[PDB]
Amino acid sequence: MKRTFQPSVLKRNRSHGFRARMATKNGRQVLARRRAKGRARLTVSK
Amino acid sequence: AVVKCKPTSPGRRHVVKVVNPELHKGKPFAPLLEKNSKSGGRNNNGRITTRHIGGGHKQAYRIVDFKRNKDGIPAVVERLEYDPNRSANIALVLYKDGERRYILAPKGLKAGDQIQSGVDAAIKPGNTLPMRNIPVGSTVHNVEMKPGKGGQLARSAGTYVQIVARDGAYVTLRLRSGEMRKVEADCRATLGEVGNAEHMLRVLGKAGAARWRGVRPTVRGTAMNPVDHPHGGGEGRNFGKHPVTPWGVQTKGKKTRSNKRTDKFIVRRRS
RNA sequence: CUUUAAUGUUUGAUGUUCUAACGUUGACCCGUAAUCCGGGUUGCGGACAGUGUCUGGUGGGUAGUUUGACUGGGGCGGUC
RNA sequence: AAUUCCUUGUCGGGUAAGUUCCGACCUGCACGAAUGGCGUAAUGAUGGCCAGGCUGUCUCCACCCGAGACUCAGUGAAAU
RNA sequence: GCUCGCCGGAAGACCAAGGGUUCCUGUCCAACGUUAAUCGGGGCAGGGUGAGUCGACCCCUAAGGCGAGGCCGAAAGGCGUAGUCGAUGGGAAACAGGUUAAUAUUCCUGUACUUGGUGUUACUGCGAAGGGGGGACGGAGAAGGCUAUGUUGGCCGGGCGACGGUUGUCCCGGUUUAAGCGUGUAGGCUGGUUUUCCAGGCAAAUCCGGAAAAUCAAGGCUGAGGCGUGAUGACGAGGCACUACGGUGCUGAAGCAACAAAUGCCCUGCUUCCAGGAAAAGCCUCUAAGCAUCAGGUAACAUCAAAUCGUACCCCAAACCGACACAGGUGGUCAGGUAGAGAAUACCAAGGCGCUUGAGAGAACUCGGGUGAAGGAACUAGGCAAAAUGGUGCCGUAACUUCGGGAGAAGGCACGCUGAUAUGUAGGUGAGGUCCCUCGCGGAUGGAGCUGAAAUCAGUCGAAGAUACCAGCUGGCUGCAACUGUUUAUUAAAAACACAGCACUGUGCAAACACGAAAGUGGACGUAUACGGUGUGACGCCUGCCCGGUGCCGGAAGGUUAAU
RNA sequence: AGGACCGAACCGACUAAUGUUGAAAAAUUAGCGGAUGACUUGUGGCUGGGGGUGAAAGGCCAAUCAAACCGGGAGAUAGCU
RNA sequence: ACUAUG
RNA sequence: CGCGGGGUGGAGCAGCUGGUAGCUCGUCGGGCUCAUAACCCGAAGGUCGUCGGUUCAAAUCCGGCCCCCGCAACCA
Repeated sequence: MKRTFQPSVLKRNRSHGFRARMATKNGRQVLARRRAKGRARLTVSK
Repeated sequence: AVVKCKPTSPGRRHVVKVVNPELHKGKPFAPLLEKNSKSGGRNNNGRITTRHIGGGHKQAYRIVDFKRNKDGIPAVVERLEYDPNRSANIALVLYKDGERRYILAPKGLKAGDQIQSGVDAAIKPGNTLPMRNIPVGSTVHNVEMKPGKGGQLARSAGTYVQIVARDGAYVTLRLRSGEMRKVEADCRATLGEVGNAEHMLRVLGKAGAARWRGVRPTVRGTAMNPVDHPHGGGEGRNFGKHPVTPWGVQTKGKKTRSNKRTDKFIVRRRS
């Protein structure tokens, strides 16, 4: 069967990457929330 | 001429196509083409605002001249072309100063025909001139509404506004709907009917032929579930509503013109 | 008092004109290398249209809810 | 009758025998004209019925070829 | 190592994506590996990825994104102009041979090409953010020309056979060579050249567009392949020798012709059809502002430059997505032989595998296959399943029909091998030689050689000649839906949805309607022969009565009635 | 010529058997339907939860759908176990 | 205002 | 059965709120016509299904019995 994850680095990084988050208000709140949690990976980048 | 194609497959059985031998075969005139990319009925929010549109064949936009604003200078019809954006065929014209433009092809107009705009022009089909300078009685097309804006009324295939009255600044038009209507009389109108009037006699003959013109399927309310449409549910085939749009407004009867600023210009609503 | 008249009078609302608010998804000019926007010139509408506050009508388009108990199981019937 | 409760209605056809099928009748419990009526060549992994061919489907199972089953060696689960 | 078996339009080779050291060498076997393991995609150490031309980067744009000013919005924000991003598309250039344990169009050997910079010399109207050209575009179909490629002959080098025959019309192996540069062919497109005038291309234009005369008909553009050169080279079956028996060294034969032939190239061609088939830059050309001894432009020669990042390995998979070393999923490219219509199927080549538990036994029962006396649907809810039918050519073919269909209806017949017609025909191809010529990649006749159906007649073997694999069961009545389609990913494929067609109704354009507190966008760069909604559902014959009820439409006299 | 016919790739999913702590959280074997189109497929893009999209099955929206998932109100409330 | 049948 | 409705001159209907039985057709008698039908005139006829209660009094209010319709008889 074809399964749901069909990986593609361009699409990963445009959905979820660092500059994607730093666009919207809401995505900056996300980065703050995980800096605050203390989180080794912020985002999905390299 | 209309042509009952012979029934060799079940989808050819009912097709009736509108062959015109007089049209151009070969690529259309290049300077007047644009890109024109499709919407699938969706707006700047991505949402379908208009159901049933989608797909079909790619199409270039022919820049037609609806204004006809180039005056006193005679023009010869080079050829009649197919135009996919449009029920009417169009005509390439060459002016006496070597400009080309497309225009709508009126009924009875072939290669070699002189056609002229502005106020001097003779009252013969093809020719555009302000409606003060046309005889009452006359049959026109591609009619403006504000002076200088360009033709809006009577552009489809086989259509014609018909001038019924002068009265000062304004004139009165029996539009094709059956709606008498004042337009102020500096507004231009080409003369004639519009061509290709056999266009209504065509029959597409199969589903796919509708898809080629960019027209998706249409699902009846009574098929759907109650959450999707007012016509909703039923065990079996019920109705028992009064017919309504998907957004719950009565169809079959209910009038929907509220537009008070344009009311003064309407002599009489359609029959 | 009844009926009625012109003297004057305060508001009325029913037309018809007008232009100066307002409209213009008419045309041209400029910012400008720009089908946005703004400004100008000129037409066409014109106190209408349209927006606010108040108000009647409509309104399963949407929402929140209700839709009793007894009962030789429940429902129907019957009762309170 | 994708509609008929009574109903395996009655009559005819087909079978040695037909609650199904086909043709009729009309007593339509409770068909019916674009929530369409009656017809229809072609089309259908569509529903029902009949016939020829073919057969281990069956009378009624028999034998054979491989893979597991069983024994030996090594590894080694699970529901409860 | 020697046999055996399996894949071979893949179970082979090569890209992209995705992974990221899994690659190669040494070493170790605790754990991992559904068993052991000296082996490993496991542990440890070391090694390996070499570019002006391949790809990204870069120049250009699509859908789309972001968006200075701007418009709109309690706030957050929303939409959008100028712009600026965004490939899956457009834009310069490389081939052959060699070599490592592991890279190679990247290294080495040869032979090339591309675009920039600076300098010299000769000649000279250069120059946009503007004008024009070009780039620049669909589907189907046909058939002519080729090549990749293959088969056969000839040429060269080996062999003369473990068992009867095998010095011959016998056997085995080889017969390969690129980009580039030169020539310009089958074919395809097109009248050509010079002058004069002109409300068009936002201004100017010598460019494009337009109108006019005058003059020769053959000039131009495009273009596969072939031949020439590249190549006196490279490769090359082997042979002559040294070897840690892994390989290292030295030399090197022939290297032609014919036929068949693509789904590849001419071909972005040609013919045809309606549903009428991106954009922008590079590129070519025109001028305006500007500058004229300059600057810049054109050609020739020199000289310098072409950075950076990717480059290992897996890729129909043990390395990707599925928790697994998982019978699943995954875009593109290549396409040998014999049979065959074929990319089906069988057997094979190149190449690659034997699927990481085995060894015996030969019970019941289960799984997957084979055969079956007599009968032949009696089975069963139901012929479910199985059996059967199956090819090519020829004969022949009913009701009904929308005249197309039904129809491959049904149902028959022939089919192997050998020979003759003809030591191989009809046909296809076409050399040598003669003849001609605006003398070449030319034309005429000419037919050697090569290839080669189909038929008839005569013979001959078998139980059976479409012998295997492959490959329709057929007919009759009837319901529903006209038809091809669509549907419940994971128990429903249907009579459900859709459909062409029909009808009603709304909508006069700042349209109705829809998404949005709004700006705005779709509708539509459409305009009533158009667009939205609702119902019915090809076609044929038709479509009756009711306006009391409920909606909708119109009507305004009177009644009742809100804020004020 | 054709939403024409037969039939590989490719798309699908009608019947049966197996499997049902599977080889597989939907497959395998044998047959089956489409196969120049209302076809199929790659890369990128748009539509967002009472919202989308829907040839309409309440289908699909990351193995979840008559209202997704993650966090919060939150120790919701539970005359019931 | 009249009308049907034998 | 559970619920509800209806039995009225010969036929179809009205009257059901206790003191009063009507409407159209049919029957009977008279006319008109040669005769019949139509047409004109005049007259009758109803135990109000049946039994029993209540009231001074019952078609009428109330109960039982009989016939006749309609609706319901469901979830497993």
